[PDB]
Amino acid sequence: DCGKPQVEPKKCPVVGGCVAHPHSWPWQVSLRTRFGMHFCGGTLISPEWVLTAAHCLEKSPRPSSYKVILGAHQEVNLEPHVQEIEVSRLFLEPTRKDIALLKLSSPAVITDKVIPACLPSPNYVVADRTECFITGWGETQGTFGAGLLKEAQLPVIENKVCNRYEFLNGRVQSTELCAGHLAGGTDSCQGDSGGPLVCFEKDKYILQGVTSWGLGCARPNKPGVYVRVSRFVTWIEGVMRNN
Amino acid sequence: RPDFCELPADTGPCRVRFPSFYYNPDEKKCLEFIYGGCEGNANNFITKEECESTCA
Repeated sequence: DCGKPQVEPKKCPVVGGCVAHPHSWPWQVSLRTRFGMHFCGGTLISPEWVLTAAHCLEKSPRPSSYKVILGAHQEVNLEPHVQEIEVSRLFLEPTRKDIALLKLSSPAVITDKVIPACLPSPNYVVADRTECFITGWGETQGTFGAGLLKEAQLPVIENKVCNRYEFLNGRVQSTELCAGHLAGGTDSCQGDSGGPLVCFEKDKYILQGVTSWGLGCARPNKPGVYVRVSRFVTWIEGVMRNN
Repeated sequence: RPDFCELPADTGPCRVRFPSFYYNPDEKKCLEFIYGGCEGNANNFITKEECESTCA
């Protein structure tokens, strides 16, 4: 069962937020160099597939230069039970959006610490003010949790409001969604890119966004912008089945 | 030393964690900073040497 963690996640009402319960976000991926330094997030959407942001794969198109870490809670001191899998293939989204697919060199083992997430409906729009979850080992900016998997419960901000002058001022596209508290203090940051923005829908977690950008981290009136996944579902399906 | 060596460190709007280097005039040193992955400026180097050989 995808989108259903065997360790019940904390609800926290990454800069700010809270350190997550270990293995409560089983689909969280730490994307790495061959050296082994964390520089990006990723989302296990199926045993052989990880969804991430295209900016993470900027420097080299070499899939072997990328490493997928699964079942982790610590960014550096990896748990002994962790899964380290190389990437077999990269798939950049054709209209050049900040979303990309990593095919794993070998399929991940689905355990209670490594479970994939669910894909949304094509063209689905998460309603305004929906409370979603952001996870990752990004910058904390003087906030606690440095080096551990952090989470944040953030409300979805609809693009009509998000593109208001007071906020992002026409920067945000149709294929993007905004999220965060307008008072600031809690947000995704550099190191969280490619990370999952999951929404608890039916009775499970559903991947609705990919950590892309923001004008600074955790700033007032500066919500985070995420790749609207529901716009690329059909593309993702066809990549997984034909490749 | 080219002009952009005097420009400040621009992480950018993105939210990759590319550790990089920028030249710091007021300190006359090449310091570490996080590059976000998109946009920014030429005061952005991958090695400490590349910064030094260019702006120091």
